[PDB]
Amino acid sequence: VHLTPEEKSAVTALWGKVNVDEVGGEALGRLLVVYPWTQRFFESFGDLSTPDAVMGNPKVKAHGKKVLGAFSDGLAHLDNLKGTFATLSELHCDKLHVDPENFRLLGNVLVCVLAHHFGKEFTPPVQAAYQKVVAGVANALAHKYH
Amino acid sequence: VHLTPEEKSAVTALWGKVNVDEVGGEALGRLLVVYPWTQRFFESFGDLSTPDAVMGNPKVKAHGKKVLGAFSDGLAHLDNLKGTFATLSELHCDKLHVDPENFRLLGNVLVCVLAHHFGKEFTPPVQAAYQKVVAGVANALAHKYH
Amino acid sequence: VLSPADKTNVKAAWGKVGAHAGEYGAEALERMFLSFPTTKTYFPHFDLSHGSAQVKGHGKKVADALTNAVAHVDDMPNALSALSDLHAHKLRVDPVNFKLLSHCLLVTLAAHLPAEFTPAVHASLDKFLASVSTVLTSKYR
Amino acid sequence: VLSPADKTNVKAAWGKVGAHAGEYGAEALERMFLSFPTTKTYFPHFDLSHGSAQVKGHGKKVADALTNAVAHVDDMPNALSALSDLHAHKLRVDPVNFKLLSHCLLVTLAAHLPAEFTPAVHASLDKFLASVSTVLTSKYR
Ligand code: HEM
Ligand code: HEM
Ligand code: HNI
Ligand code: HNI
Repeated sequence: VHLTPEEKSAVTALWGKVNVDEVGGEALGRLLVVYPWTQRFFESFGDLSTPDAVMGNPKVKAHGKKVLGAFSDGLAHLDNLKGTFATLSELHCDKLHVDPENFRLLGNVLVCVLAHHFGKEFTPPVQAAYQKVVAGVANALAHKYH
Repeated sequence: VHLTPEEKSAVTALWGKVNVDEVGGEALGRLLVVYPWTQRFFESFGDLSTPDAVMGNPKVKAHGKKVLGAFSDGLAHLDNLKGTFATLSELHCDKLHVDPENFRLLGNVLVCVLAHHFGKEFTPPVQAAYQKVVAGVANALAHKYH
Repeated sequence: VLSPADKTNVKAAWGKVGAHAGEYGAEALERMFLSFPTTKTYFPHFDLSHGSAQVKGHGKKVADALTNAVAHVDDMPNALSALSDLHAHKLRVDPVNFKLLSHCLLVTLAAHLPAEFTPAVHASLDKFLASVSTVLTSKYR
Repeated sequence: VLSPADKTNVKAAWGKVGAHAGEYGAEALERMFLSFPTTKTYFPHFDLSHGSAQVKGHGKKVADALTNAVAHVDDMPNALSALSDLHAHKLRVDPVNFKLLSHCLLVTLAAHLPAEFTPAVHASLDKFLASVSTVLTSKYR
């Protein structure tokens, strides 16, 4: 939970160019698709049995929004990620039983969706900075297991 | 960390019968044979060519004793693990660079050792207590990363 | 991935096991439900109290599944295709929970076969279960 | 571990990279010492400064070793054996670091091939890189 000025920059500068509505669903799907066992948590979402079944699944979008939402949420509150994600934490752990490793996965798929949408713009100096945040959020999220 | 009275009993109960001059060496030793890459942090210890070599090593067993010591110590401060290992976490993180999965791995090789020196006396509910213990330590040791 | 020395040691272990396997599998499942309670949610329709007879049979289905993967050691993916679907597709089990039952299998084996559970063999059984877990999980879609 | 379709999307992406591998290697590499710094102890002599003719000729060794694998897909263990003994015996690379690089290596493809990087190719690429990792970190003794 400490990123330099240099980093603070890139981060907020590329998140401002982010389709807050579609990168979130784009991520949660790339998750259920690259990490297939993450589907077992979205049973009540119906069709997922195929990459596109998932990529087009509507609930898979409505949800990927609130997810890429808390991210942006935390991004404002970089220096107290614990606070920012407290209730969201006890939910996935105390309630849903989502093994915390999966958290560092969704953050890593995420970073991948960025590289996609921003080509050479998403440069290493950029990724590093972001890599640090994704870890933040994720470690943040898992605190009710620590 | 969060043990119930019953649990807390079997730990300190079983612990008391652990040979502190040999269990450290065994766990640290087996760590080095089951997950060989962990040898890279012990180049300076010498012979670790074969399972027998590794197990015989007086540096391995020497070190192993210091390690069990830190565990011993933690079992006395289950309510302050993050502090008990405060400097150990700095050490293993900012100065030795051990990726944290390895703590969780040492913690489980240890469990396997107890189970070994305690046959059926090492029952499921007892191992269950320990799991809570080795997980607390593993998680406290990795704190200067969080 | 699995040298002869390993495949060698695995047998000297399956061996002392003998049809005690049925009993050992169940013990692992038990240890896993006790030490790792979230993994209990993969069996909601199961009686999870001590000695609950389903667990005893299930422990045998698991042990017999292992005793088979040792036989077809050099060709496991194929031999376990049935489970691959079951676990990877039907149940959607987190590959993490496999690390747990593998750990709780190893711990069981150390608890009953002192002599045989040497560092040397420990390492081998681990790599071996590590593999069966990849298989049982590498069918995802 | 790798199904028919998986292997398909692999070649699918090697191609549209073709001989760009040599760079994407170094690029994926620099992304690593820049994203997770710990990984630097493995390269003590190196100058991990941008452009380095070191990080460039290394990425080739890498990207080419992968091509070798995308080629010998049905059998990587034996075809990658030379490499498996540098990383498992000599180098003693922590399995963790591989997950890191297979990740960087993956963000390079995503940002140099937006048409090929598809949710299912993405996946197949992971299983692939994961499978490469398992082979280079297997032999440990
Ligand atoms: C969670 C279980 C562990 C505990 C309780 C523990 C504890 C300790 C302690 C008390 C020391 C001595 C510190 C000092 O000299 O001031 C030490 C040193 C060390 N530990 Fe650990 N450790 C654990 C796990 C690991 C793991 C998993 C690794 C890597 C595979 C590791 C690698 C090292 C190394 C390389 C030293 C070097 C000491 C030196 O020669 O300066 N430890 N550890
Ligand atoms: C996609 C996975 C990887 C592939 C295909 C790969 C491939 C290679 C190849 C072909 C070489 C040169 C071997 C020789 O000179 O005989 C090499 C060297 C090396 N690799 Fe990797 N590698 C991978 C992952 C990693 C990771 C994750 C690390 C740890 C950060 C690592 C660290 C090293 C080191 C320290 C050397 C020796 C470098 C030197 O002294 O010049 N590799 N690798
Ligand atoms: C694969 C498992 C999984 C992962 C890795 C994951 C990772 C993340 C991450 C980043 C690591 C973030 C920022 C995040 C944020 C959220 N998740 Ni996640 N979630 C996951 C499974 C869920 C499920 C299931 C829900 C629905 C909960 C409910 O309300 O029943 C959910 C709901 C949410 C909600 C809506 C909560 C509410 O309505 O109370 C937010 C916000 N999330 N999830
Ligand atoms: C907690 C997750 C979980 C893990 C880690 C796991 C790990 C393993 C391992 C690894 C060593 C093996 C060899 C194995 C083998 C088997 N499992 Ni698993 N299984 C798991 C959850 C299940 C579930 C759920 C079933 C179906 C149970 C039922 O009858 O409802 C199952 C059923 C089986 C069967 C029964 C097949 C049949 O119907 O004939 C075998 C055999 N298995 N499981």
